[PDB]
Amino acid sequence: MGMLEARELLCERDERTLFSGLSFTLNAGEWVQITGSNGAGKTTLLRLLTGLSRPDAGEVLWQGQPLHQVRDSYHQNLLWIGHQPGIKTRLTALENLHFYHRDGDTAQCLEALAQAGLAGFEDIPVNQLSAGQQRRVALARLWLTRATLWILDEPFTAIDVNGVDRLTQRMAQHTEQGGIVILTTHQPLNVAESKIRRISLT
Amino acid sequence: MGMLEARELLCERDERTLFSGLSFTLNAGEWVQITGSNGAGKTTLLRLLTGLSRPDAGEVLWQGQPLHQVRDSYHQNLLWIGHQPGIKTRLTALENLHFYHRDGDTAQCLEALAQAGLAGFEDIPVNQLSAGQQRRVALARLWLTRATLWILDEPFTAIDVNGVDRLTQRMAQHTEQGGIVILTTHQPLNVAESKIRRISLT
Amino acid sequence: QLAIPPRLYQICGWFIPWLAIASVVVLTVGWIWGFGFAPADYQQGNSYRIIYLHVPAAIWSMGIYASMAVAAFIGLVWQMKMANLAVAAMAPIGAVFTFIALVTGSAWGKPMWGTWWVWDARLTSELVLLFLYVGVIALWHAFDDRRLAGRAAGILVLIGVVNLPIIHYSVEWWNTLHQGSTRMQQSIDPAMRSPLRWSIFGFLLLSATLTLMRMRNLILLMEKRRPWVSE
Amino acid sequence: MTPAFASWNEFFAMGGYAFFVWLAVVMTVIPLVVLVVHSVMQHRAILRGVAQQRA
Amino acid sequence: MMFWRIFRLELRVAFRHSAEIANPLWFFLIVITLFPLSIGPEPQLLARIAPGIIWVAALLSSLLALERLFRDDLQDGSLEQLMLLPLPLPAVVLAKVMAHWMVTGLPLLILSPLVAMLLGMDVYGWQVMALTLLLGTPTLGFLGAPGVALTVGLKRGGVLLSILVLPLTIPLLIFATAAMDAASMHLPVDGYLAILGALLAGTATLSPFATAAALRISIQ
Amino acid sequence: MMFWRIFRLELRVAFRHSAEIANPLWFFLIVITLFPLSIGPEPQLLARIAPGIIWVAALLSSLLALERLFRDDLQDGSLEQLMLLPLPLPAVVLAKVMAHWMVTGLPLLILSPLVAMLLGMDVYGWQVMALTLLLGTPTLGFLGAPGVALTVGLKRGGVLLSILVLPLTIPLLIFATAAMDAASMHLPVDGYLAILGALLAGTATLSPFATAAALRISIQ
Ligand SMILES: Nc1ncnc2c1ncn2[C@@H]1O[C@H](COP(=O)(O)OP(=O)(O)NP(=O)(O)O)[C@@H](O)[C@H]1O
Ligand SMILES: Nc1ncnc2c1ncn2[C@@H]1O[C@H](COP(=O)(O)OP(=O)(O)NP(=O)(O)O)[C@@H](O)[C@H]1O
Ligand SMILES: [Mg+2]
Ligand SMILES: [Mg+2]
Repeated sequence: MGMLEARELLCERDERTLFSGLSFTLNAGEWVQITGSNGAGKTTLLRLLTGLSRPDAGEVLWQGQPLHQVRDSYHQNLLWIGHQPGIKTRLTALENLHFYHRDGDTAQCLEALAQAGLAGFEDIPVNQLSAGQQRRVALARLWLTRATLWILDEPFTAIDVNGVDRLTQRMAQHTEQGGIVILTTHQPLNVAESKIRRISLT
Repeated sequence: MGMLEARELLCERDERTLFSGLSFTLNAGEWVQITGSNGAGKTTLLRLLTGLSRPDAGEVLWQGQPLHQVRDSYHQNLLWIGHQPGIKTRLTALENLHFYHRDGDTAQCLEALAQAGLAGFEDIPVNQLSAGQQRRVALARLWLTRATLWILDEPFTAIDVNGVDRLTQRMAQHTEQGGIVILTTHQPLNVAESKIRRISLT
Repeated sequence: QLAIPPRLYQICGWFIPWLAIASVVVLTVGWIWGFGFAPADYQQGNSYRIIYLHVPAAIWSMGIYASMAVAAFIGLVWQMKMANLAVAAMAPIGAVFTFIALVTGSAWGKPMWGTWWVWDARLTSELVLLFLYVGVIALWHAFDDRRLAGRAAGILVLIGVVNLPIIHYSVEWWNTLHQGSTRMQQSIDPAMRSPLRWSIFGFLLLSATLTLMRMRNLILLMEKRRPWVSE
Repeated sequence: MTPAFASWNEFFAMGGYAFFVWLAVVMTVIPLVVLVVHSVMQHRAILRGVAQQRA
Repeated sequence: MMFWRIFRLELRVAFRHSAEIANPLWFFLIVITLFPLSIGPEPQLLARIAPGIIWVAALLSSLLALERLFRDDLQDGSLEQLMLLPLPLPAVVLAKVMAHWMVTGLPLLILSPLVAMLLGMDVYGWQVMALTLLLGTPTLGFLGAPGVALTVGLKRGGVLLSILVLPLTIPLLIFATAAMDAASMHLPVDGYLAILGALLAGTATLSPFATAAALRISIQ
Repeated sequence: MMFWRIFRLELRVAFRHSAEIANPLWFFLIVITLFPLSIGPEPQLLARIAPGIIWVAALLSSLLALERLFRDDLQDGSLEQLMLLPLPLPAVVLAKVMAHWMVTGLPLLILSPLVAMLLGMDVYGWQVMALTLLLGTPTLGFLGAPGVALTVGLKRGGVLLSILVLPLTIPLLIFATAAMDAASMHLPVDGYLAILGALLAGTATLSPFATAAALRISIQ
């Protein structure tokens, strides 16, 4: 129990305190969504969770140990797609996604891009793709990674209404496999309220 | 007769033809949304309309003269906010908005910044603004400028429900007097269907 | 015991007056002992009295940078906020001492060399140090977000102090390679040794007072928003 | 009590190297005084800047 | 609108604090001092190499500042100036290159007296050095602007795009160093000064138009 | 994830950023060609300043090429590497530096036979120059890595990076030019290659950790 846990996270930036006394546990199969406006510390909380930024007070625990002690067994099970897509612009769509695949590649990377909705754009430079199809290149990793923990930062930034449906169906079957999805978005989810666990930055 | 009038516009990227034969005249006080999938020629059409890019085969006319023939009577009354917000990330929220004003009284710029919901972040460098506060900096110009034609490309990209409602109200009242707003949104607008005149890519 | 809240502002303000008075008195005594009361060197005469203005500056140019390296090391391993402000508190003072050493060194060699800049071991080892100080200062003044300038500044200071002995030894060997050698190893006179000690100590106390004042300024700049600055 | 210079600025203030010795004194006093004045003015201006934002 | 607002904006983008103004001065000092550590401390030899040293420093500074000129703006705001600012795009390019010269060309001209004795030149050498760093350095921003605008903004661009930036400035350096050598040799330099005046008049008249056309072609 | 995958990825990315890796080569050629033109038909003075100008040109070319080491990562993908790739961040920095050197320091070694004939060197002089560049440019990359890691967030390609790492390369320049000059006298140079190798070994170990720490500081 307690696959991921937050232990009294504190983050204060200049005159504003983003949150205080946050303590939430996330077991297997939880679909957690962060709620807030454009001023609350949602991206800050997610970056504290990923270990990229160190909390001012408190610590984050993966499976029972801090993130700096298990920083080699943690990134094995982790999936971050932030506000910035994290993909090289000058490469074509294939080798950008070919980088993130361990084994069996260039037989599965083609299939993932087909599911994302980029059938026929596998060999076009990313900088020559549209502003929404650039997001789909990064979001194609959802169909390849075997990671147990997905932490997404507004995956519906510029995704078509058809596309957002497919992502919603993707991270709805990943959960009962035993995965964890920590989501933060402004468009409402097209799922029942019982499926999503809202947590607020109190 | 009338403002921007695309005439048998044609544009094709790679080998597919995005569109062929658009012919629409936009009279005063029309709210128009460019509808399409994630991959159609929405942004390309917008850049054709703003004169930044030349059409492959066709011409677009402002007030009866092509956009290269005026180029001064058109950029005075024009407001384009593309996928990239167009704001210098190193400056603060004020002097960045100060650049886009007529003179920058700093009495109307502050009023606009507080009006767009970005109150209290008026002196923080804009790179420290989270993810939509950066977009709010770009979209605060909807309250400063006196332009009579808004080419807004995905303005609700990372803005919560309150900001979306405020922007929708502002655009609805601006288009009521004499304005014209060409809009490309994937999130459906929460306004009556009769208000928006949709044109599709054919 | 080390608590280090912004109570450190009060502690710093506590030491500035006495430290400043002591530094002024010591410097005045050391510069009246020289510049009129110490004997004169036989070779270069009254131009040798610049030792009290150049030797303390040259020594404390390295001393302040060593203190900055220690402060950066303390602020890195233990992640201490104020220990990183100590680097930015002493960087301008170290730069000023390096500049003073460079100026007093060149004006000292003008009677003998005949020109205002001969590329010597003493005047170039104090030029690369000035370059390091300038780099640190410029890096600290280029971050919009504080608490990042001070960790980056600490990393830069550590990188430089790792390379400092290498650069100094290379320059001390580079001089030997081209000119064959420098002029001669400067000697000291027993009747002119105590005033140099007193001037060095005065420069030490002056640097301490200056860094205390700069640390107060930087502490206020950092916590310009806390309610504890209600004064 | 016993100076190394016999008399006043007739003998002191120039020892044969007046321009070089007194250039060092002037151009070391100037940067130090500049540092002190800058620190004092910076502290006072920071304090005046605290009260101005209370408006 | 208000070309001077563009100029002040580009000045602000470079310097935000008064202590950050001196960065080009320190960069120039370090670049100049890089040579005596390698060539040697001999003062007579450095006098003959002074033109090459200072012009290498100026070229390096112009190259470093040229990347900031357009490659940064493309990601966010190279537009909103072709699209807005009813004044012609050549005027915007003129503001860009003028601010670039202020951040790059001016500091080396201000540092001219100081760098004249570190290298050992006399007053005539410093005079010709100032007259060539005032009449030729502004060109570096002018004829290098069309080249960099294409490279930093044209996707899928080949190596040939880089032939319009570095190998295009060789005549400037050649004439400038020839003039400075004629100055050190104590010969009439006006023969080379009249030439460098023509290029400044010849490039400041056409480079803004050329760079505007390059931006128009590349943004499409 | 693996070290070699990141190395090959960065090679692939750098080969598609053409005309940005060819500018250092053009600058190197221009600098090494200018001075032999500034000096007239004088062979004696050329053999005394050739090592110094060559290594200053190498320093400045590496300084120009160091801009793109981490520049196009913070905008999109500087993370996804700290955040994933269980390979330790120092190893990621090592892979990035190796890939940058294979396109920055390696080309300067490929053109070395074309330089030793341009400047009228002998075979032994070229041998020593090649041994110096092979053992000197990895040191350049390793020393420049922390400086660009610290200033990647600042987003100022130019003078600020050139005043942070340039003073750190002074011993490398001094010993490299000393070795090349001692090669002109046909004197054995094993005492200088040893010092260059010691510098390379020292910087190749601590620079990955320093750059990893700097990147961690800059990402937050
Ligand atoms: N240089 C280019 N820039 C943009 N699009 C390009 C380019 N070259 C080809 N295209 C194609 O142009 C088509 C339309 O792109 P774009 O105008 O960005 O679409 P869009 O529907 O407006 N994007 P989005 O806002 O995310 O929904 C896509 O098929 C692109 O792959
Ligand atoms: N360097 C910084 N980066 C990001 N946020 C910062 C920074 N410095 C201060 N902040 C503050 O951090 C707060 C929260 O930022 P963030 O976590 O990105 O919010 P968010 O709600 O995720 N943004 P958004 O995606 O637009 O809804 C904001 O109030 C910022 O002003
Ligand atoms: Mg966010
Ligand atoms: Mg679009």
